Amino acid sequence: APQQINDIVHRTITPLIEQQKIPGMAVAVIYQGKPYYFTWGYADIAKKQPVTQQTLFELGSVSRTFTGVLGGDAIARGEIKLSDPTTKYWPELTAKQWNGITLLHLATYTAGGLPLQVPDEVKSSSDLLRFYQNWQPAWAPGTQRLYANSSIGLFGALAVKPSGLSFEQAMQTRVFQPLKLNHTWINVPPAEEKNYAWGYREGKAVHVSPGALDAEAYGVKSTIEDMARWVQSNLKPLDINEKTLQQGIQLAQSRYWQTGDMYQGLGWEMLDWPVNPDSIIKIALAARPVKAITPPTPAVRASWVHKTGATGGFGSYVAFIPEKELGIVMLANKNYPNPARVDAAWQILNALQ
Repeated sequence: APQQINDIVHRTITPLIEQQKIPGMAVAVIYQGKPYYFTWGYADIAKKQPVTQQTLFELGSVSRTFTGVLGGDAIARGEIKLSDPTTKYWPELTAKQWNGITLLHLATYTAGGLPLQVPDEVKSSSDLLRFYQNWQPAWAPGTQRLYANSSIGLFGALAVKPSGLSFEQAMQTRVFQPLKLNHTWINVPPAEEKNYAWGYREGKAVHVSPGALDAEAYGVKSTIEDMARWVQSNLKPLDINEKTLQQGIQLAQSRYWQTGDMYQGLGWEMLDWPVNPDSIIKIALAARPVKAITPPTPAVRASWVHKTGATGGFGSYVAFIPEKELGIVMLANKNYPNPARVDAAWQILNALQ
C-alpha cells in the first residue's frame, strides 16, 4: 500500500487489536477505487492458523446488505414490489394484524415490532407460519423501527418466492456470481473449511448455529477480498453490467425512513456526509420513531453508508462514501464493541479523504 494508507491503518488497528484483545483481523481499504489489504493474528488459535486474505469470517447482520440487494434485484426484475402486502407472497398468513404490513415494512424493521430473534424452537415451515401468525405487533405499521432478524429475514424469504429459486440459489446466481464473489458462502463447502476462521466468545472457539431464516438475516461468510469487491460494487453500481443488479444496489441505498440523523435502506443504513463518529453511534432492544421519506430519496453519493454485524464469535463492519470513492471493511473473530469499530473506521476514512 501507499505509505499514507499503510500508516493510518496500522496506527489505528494495532491499538484496537490490543485494547479489544482481538485474536485475528482482516482489513480492506478501498481508496480511489482500488483495494488494499491488511491481516493480523489468528483464524484458529489452537491450530495456529493465521488470518490471510483468504480467511472466511462470519458477517452476522452485514449479511443483510446482501439480502437487501437481492431484494432490490427482485424489485427491478418486476418479481416483487415493496408496496405489496406481505400476504401477497404468503397467503397462508391470514391473521388480521398482517393487514397493511408491506414488504417495505419487513425490509426496514418497521412492521410494528417483530421480535429481534426467531425463537430457537421455530425450525420448520409450519413452525415459522405459526410464529408469524401468533405475533402481536406493539405498534401500527410504519411508525417505529425495531432492528430485528425476524423482519429482514422474512423479507429475504418472501422476496425470492416468485423466482422459483431457493434463497441460497437466488443469492448465488443473481448476486455472488455476477459480482465474482467466489469465496462468499451461505453454507461453507467442505473444500473451504480450511479457510473458515473460528469465532471466539469468552475464549471459546465458536461458529454460528443453524436457525430459522439464518441465511436471510445473518448467515453469510466471506473473505476480506470478496468483501472489498462487495464495497466496490456498492460504491459504483452503475458500472455493473447486469441491469437489474445495478438497480438492486441503487434501491438498497435509497432512503426510506429517518431516525435522528440515520436513514434506513434495504440492509444498508446511511447518514449524510460529512458526519462525526458520535453521530454515527450495547442496547438489546432500541425502539425508535421513524419518519417516512415520501418518496424515498435515491442513493445519495454524499453519504456515509454502513453496516455493523455480529455473531457470537465475530464482529464485522463495512462503511463507504460514494462521493469519495472510499471504503473500508473490518472483519474480526471476536464480537467487540460497535463504537470501537466505528471510531477506527472513521479515523481511517477521515484521514484519507
